[PDB]
Amino acid sequence: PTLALPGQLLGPISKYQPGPGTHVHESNLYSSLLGTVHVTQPELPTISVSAILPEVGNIVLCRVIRITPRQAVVTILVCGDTVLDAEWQGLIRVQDIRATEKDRVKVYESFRPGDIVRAEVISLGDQANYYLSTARNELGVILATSEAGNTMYPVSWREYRDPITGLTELRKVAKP
Amino acid sequence: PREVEPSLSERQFVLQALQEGLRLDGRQLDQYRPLSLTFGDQYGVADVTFGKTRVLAKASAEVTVPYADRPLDGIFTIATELSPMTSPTFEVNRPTETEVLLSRLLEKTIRRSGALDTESLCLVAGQKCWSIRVDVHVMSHDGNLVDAACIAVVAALRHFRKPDTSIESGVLTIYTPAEREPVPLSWLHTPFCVTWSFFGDEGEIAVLDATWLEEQVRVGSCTISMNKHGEICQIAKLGGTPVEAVSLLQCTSIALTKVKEFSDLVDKKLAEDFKRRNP
Amino acid sequence: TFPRGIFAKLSPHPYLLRTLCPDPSNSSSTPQRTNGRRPNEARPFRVNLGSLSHAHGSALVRAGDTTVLCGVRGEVLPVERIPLFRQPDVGRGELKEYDLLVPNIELATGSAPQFLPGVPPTALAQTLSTRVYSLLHSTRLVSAEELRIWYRPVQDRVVAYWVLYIDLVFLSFDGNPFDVAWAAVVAALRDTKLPVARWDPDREMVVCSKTETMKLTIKGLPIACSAAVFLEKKNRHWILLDPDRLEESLCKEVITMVVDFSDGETRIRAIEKQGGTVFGRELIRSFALVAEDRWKVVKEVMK
Amino acid sequence: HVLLSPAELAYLHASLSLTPPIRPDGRSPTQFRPLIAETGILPGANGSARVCFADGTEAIVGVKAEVEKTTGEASWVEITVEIPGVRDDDSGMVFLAQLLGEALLADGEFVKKLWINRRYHWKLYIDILLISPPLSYPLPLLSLTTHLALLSTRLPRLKSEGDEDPYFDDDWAVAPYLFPRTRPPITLLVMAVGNNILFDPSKEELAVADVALAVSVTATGRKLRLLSIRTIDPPSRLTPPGVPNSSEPIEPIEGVWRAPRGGAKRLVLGALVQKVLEKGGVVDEVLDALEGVEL
Amino acid sequence: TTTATTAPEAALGVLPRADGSARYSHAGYTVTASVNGPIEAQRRDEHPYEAHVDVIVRPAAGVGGTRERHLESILQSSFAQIILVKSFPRSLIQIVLQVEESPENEYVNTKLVQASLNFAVMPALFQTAMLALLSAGVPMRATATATAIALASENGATKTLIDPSPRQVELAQSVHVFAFTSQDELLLAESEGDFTIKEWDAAYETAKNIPDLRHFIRSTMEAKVATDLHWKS
Amino acid sequence: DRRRINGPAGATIPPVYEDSGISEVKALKIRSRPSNIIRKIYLKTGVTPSASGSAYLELETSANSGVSGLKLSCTVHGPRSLPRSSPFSPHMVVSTHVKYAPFATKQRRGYLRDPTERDLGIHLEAALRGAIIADRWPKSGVDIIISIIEGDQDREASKTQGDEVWDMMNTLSGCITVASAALADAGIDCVDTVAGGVAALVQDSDGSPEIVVDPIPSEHRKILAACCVAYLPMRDEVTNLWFRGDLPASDMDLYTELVEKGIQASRSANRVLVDCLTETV
Amino acid sequence: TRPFVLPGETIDPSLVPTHPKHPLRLGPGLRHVPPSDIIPTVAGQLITNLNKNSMWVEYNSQRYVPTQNDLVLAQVLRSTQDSYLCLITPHTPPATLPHLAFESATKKTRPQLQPGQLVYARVSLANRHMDPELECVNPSTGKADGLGPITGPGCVFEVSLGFARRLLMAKSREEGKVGVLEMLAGEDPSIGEAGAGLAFETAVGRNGRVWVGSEDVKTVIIVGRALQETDRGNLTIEGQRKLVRRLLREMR
Repeated sequence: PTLALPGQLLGPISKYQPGPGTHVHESNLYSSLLGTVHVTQPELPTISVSAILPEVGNIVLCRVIRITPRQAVVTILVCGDTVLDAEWQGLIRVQDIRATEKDRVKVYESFRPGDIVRAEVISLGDQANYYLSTARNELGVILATSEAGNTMYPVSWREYRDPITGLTELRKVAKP
Repeated sequence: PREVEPSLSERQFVLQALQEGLRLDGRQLDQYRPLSLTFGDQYGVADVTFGKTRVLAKASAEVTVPYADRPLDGIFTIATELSPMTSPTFEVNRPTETEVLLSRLLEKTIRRSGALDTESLCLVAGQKCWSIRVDVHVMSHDGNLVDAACIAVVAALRHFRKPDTSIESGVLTIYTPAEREPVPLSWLHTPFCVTWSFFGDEGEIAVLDATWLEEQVRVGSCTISMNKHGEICQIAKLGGTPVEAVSLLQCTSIALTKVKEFSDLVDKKLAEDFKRRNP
Repeated sequence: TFPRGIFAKLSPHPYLLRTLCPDPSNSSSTPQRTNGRRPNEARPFRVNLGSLSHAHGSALVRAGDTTVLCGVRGEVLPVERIPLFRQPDVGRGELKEYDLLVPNIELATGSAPQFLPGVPPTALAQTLSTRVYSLLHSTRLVSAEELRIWYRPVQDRVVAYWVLYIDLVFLSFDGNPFDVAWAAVVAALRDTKLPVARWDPDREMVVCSKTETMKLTIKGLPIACSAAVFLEKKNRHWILLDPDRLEESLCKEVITMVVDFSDGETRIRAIEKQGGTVFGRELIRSFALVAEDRWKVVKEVMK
Repeated sequence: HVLLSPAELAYLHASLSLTPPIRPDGRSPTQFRPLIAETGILPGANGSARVCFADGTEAIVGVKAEVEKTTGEASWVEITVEIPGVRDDDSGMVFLAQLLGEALLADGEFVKKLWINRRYHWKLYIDILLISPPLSYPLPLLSLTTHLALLSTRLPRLKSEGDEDPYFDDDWAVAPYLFPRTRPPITLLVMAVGNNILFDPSKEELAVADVALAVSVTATGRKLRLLSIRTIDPPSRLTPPGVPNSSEPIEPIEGVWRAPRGGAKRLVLGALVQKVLEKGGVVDEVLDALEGVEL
Repeated sequence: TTTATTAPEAALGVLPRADGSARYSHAGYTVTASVNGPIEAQRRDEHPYEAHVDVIVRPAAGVGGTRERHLESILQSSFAQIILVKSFPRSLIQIVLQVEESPENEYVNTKLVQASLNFAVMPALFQTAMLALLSAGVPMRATATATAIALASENGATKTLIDPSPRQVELAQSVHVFAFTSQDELLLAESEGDFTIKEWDAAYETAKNIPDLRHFIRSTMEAKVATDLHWKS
Repeated sequence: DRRRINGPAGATIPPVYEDSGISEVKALKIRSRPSNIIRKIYLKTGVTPSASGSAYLELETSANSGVSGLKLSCTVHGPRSLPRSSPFSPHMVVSTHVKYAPFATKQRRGYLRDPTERDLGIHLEAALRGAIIADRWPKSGVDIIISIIEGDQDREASKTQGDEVWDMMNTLSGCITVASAALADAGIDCVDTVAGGVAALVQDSDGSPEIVVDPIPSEHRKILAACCVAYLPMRDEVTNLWFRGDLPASDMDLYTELVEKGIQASRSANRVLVDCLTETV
Repeated sequence: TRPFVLPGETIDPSLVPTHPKHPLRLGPGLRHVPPSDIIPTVAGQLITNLNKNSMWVEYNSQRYVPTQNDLVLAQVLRSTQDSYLCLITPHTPPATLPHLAFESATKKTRPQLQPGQLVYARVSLANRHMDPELECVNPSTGKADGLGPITGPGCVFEVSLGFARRLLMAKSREEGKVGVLEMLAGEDPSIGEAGAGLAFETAVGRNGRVWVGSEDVKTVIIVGRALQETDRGNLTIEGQRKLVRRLLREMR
């Protein structure tokens, strides 16, 4: 519950290990943020400050904005159940959509713009994009809306079905 | 966005046809497209059509305080901002190499030609001067905008009428059309632009009025502005592949002939409109 | 489903629809937006006149998160510098012939995410400026009689006109800009106290008293009311008064209604419906009552 | 602006961090690079000067004095900085334009010189051209050219009195000097790495500067007078980070570059300006070399 | 063409290069509109779901000031409600409107920079844009027609002026612009000046139940289609 | 411009006062505030919730309650994806935009944006960039926007008051403080809070000049020199030093004192800054 | 005659073809809604073909909307590491032409097309979401079937999409009423001044581009003018004969 200001001294590096929200300076550890201090106390105790960026291995929820026979470009909205105040573009390469038959899968059969995808960050990418892979049971489309504009439901892992228009659509369903 | 290009088939063929002395439009190399000049109901509106190229131009006069380049002088301006209507390639508030040269050639032509009496424009010195703005609207771009615009601009300015004015006890009175009949804008001589295009890799083939497709294939061009009396108001062969001086003199010699018929048309068309106004 | 925060970011329209439609399961639930404000509930205005020391008039108008600061700075325009000027008999009138009112809206960079420096510019600033400009003139809010500066020797002449540079800055933008912006303009103009100015024939220029000030004779109190339609599309439609930034992104259809009730009879000074067809003649007739209610509450703020 | 690799930067920082700073040029910390300059380069300009560094950058400055309708002093002088390829509004260009003007208008004596009479004042136009592409931070060279230019500036002698509109002899050889032989302000881009203070830094050196100051000075060693200081945002801050061999670093690892993460230590600022103003210091060296140029 | 003529006059394919185009003149106002069919949207306006509609308005004289920026927004919002923008998700639709003529107000000197809303010209712009969209074959949910009513007051009576001249607009006590969709729904309702809700509703009736623009749009479009489908036989 | 409602064609004149009595002008303002005491800083945080972090700063003109002078609104925008024309940067790119509010603009109609606005951006950019950890957020950018709502003196009036530069230093000092408040609000990793201190060497009599913290030129007959300092008390570091004034090199001690008091002003301002941030959370 | 319909004018179910065996194959200009109503999206004349249980709105327009299996005369804009981008229409988003989409094409034997190279290709794939893809092979056979880059000497002429469909329908002269090509080829007798017919090969894209090639420049110009002037003129078949008669005299 201790409130710390930017630049406030937290302790020497010999006592604590720098965590998020902290920075070292002349063998001393300071808080880089206005926020509450927290010590992990696991080696030395990690110390951090709480008042965010996507990171490899994180599970993110994103909105598909454009699809290309090669890659589908998505906007990252949530990282680890945390909404992001600012957004980042990510690419789901066709190789990264499915766990198997990566040659057979097509982007058009996986996601289409407007739907919400839960994906795993594969790498910080060159230029402006992250690289995200949905090739996992827990990853794929979460919210889908048919061409008719109705909110769909996942009839099977391969396709979503429409409750009002009845039509099915091929998309990369997330298993849970 | 960036201009669309013809396919290399079109590029090669157009060049091939010109070497045969033939054009896709059926016109000779030294021939213009059918010229239609229409005057709007309002004074100062002129609507020029060179086949598929249409350029609406409207003249306007507003009394304004004089500052900067003409601090006490009275100033005539030309605005020719192209719009997607011209072609989707063009974008609003985004001048282009085509637009900048088009505006540059027009303003130089009208100003350097001394067509307007600028001293006549200033109602008062350093306080109020008539500002003659002519707005050029390229309704459709099928090549040779510089030429179509010039006819529309001069047609509009000659068709345009100033509001009448009077100085009384030193008081400048500017009369709305309801108060007084607008007075025609004084006009000494009418310059007209002619835009040749050159296609041969040595510039040996000269074409008088280029279609948009031809303008994409030409290796150079040369705009010439002249009076009916042969006075050249400007020449602008702003680079491109070089052309033998004899060819350019041939181009100017021909251009004078085309200018004469343009001048006759505008004079005739203005007379025809005048009768509609005063039968 | 998702945690409410996540559900708000992705699929915002369904999330709002859920708040705006009290869930069928709960009788207790009542229609309400993501703000918790009801569809028929506007945001409370707060007006702090005299906020800017230099300005001849000013107001800091806060409507929820939206925050407009309006500053009216008067400058003198000699007639000798006015094309088309004529001595009045005591045309479009002096206000329009001479451009004596110069309103300009600044959607200050960063006032909202959509106005970030890197985001492409949008016309919203221009549209509001002209919306204010036309409404400012059509309402006849300011009379050129007040802006004239006379010589009156002891052969009367108008020697210059006061030019009101009505500058607005959206310190915070949370949707529904015109209502706040117009309120700031009216509030600031009511507060405007121009210095008493006179013609100095010896200096041959207009000079102003360092202490004496004349207040603008603002006539009427046109108050702008706005709303947006949210569609489930039975095509249920919810009318949202004072649409929040988020709500504007979802409601394609918006209505603006400027009414004056100083006569005790609502007089509609301007209407601006667009973006949809839900607002028929019936709703617009109904909305005139809503605007009158909005006028009554705002009247109590812009004392 | 300038681009260097972190490993390249790490070497530069380490070399300059040593107790005797081993500058890449082998130059002494107090030592300027060779100076090549010309005066009255442009005829028909009241003052003009050209300067070219061993770095290859060059700049030309011309001074036009125009009689304008107004001991009296107002900021009549205007400075323009023509950099090739800039939008005419860039941060660097405008920052320089204000900085040089700040130096001259710092004392306001210079404004006084341009006062023909109570009725009329010399409006002085300073146009600064960076002939070379901006390979390195222009400020040092531009300041030295402006110093040389102003020194070369001659002002038309006034045959007419003051209440009447001023009338001036036409001979340029008769016209007396502006700043006739206080001096026009010099400005030195001073740099610090660790405790070492460096003068006339190369773009490579300036790229690793922990602190960078634009110090404007004048003379009347010489009787120096400080006129202004401005902190040049160390370009080192915009450089890439170093990657150690096999997150927050706990230690300043040797040989691993890391952008200077804070500000300038309070004492270093005193040291940077103290060494600039020490009598017989760099300023005297610069003025000695500068004043040796023919005029 | 001029203000005195009751009959609207229109043409389609006026500008050949454009995808669709139309030249429309009524009550003294002439506007020529060019529509470009879904094309590459500049990344700025590449919406993921629907085509971006980009209305551009160019005045007969002077540069397009704030006034035009408003007209573009007014028409952009309304036509986006008319066009089936969902059919071209990432595309763009250009609608450039060029005001060729408006009744010259004989009682005012020319002012080009005026920034006041010009309801006077809104119907002509809307009609021409509607014709151009029909000419371009852009898919649409419905056609739409706009009308301008100026509620002049003379002596003790209020006088409705339909499609008024700008001089009438400035003299009018209030001016109204209604744009009714083919379904008879209201699409735009821009109004200004002092007026009671009763007066507005009365104008709503005048603009909605009346020259039959619905018929004019259909008749002119019939002629165009009948002309170019004459081959069908 | 196309984008703004242009005023009248003629050039409008700002009000010129009658100036009927010289006697009425009477005495020249004298600094009642102690030489080591800054103005009363009013600082608020979270004034623009739409932004990632924001703050508002306001000062009394001459330490008089209700007589507001400088007014600054700052809206830090949180690390956000960099534009794609320059899609990569190893270090977080601090971008500073400073604009006088139209009410605060030198000209109600201006052909050119004030050089002063660009200059303040560079100074503030240098000050904040030193205090912000760029390494933390690679491939991202953060934009600090300062809206100078009101200047401590009217722009056209400042021309008469000796020099605008002194006002600019006052403005910059505020910008540093408010921007730091916004940065702390936005949760941007900062090495230390940076506050903007300003101090001046002044001579209001024939006696020796005084060092004065947080000056205003109207209160002094002659400002010999002034210094603006972006200072980090927890680091004892200066991220942006700005000094102007003719000082003999023999007066190096005075300069040293002038900087130290300028740093003292920064400490004083930082006191308010931490108090506002502490109470904010 | 066919009923003319404006957009939004719902088709009366009496006019709607209904066939239990086949679902209604809606063509251009019509939109279906779940309520089972058929709404025209464009102004035109309603067409019904009970033999196919098909219905659509006939109309003429310029900008082509890529549709799968259409044959289009795309022009290559650029080459990427694996496909050649081609612009089907002048501002339409560039289509993708895979490098190996040509008969007998391999990484070794691929034809080296160049920027601006004209190519006659089928629309392999088209969706409202993705940009269209092109192909020259018939994937089920690998044969070109007349597709591929346009190598011969010739030029491309733009025409209205409706006119392009008239050329491409099998009964172009009888049903399409476009006899210009036959008249210039000399196949239409009694034209007068026939000159035994000109020699040319023409390929007509669904996108309104018609490439006409011939060793004779005059031939290409004449046929190009004929197609464009009959398209823009909506000329009757006799009007076409009058046109080519006029052109062939100018050709002299």
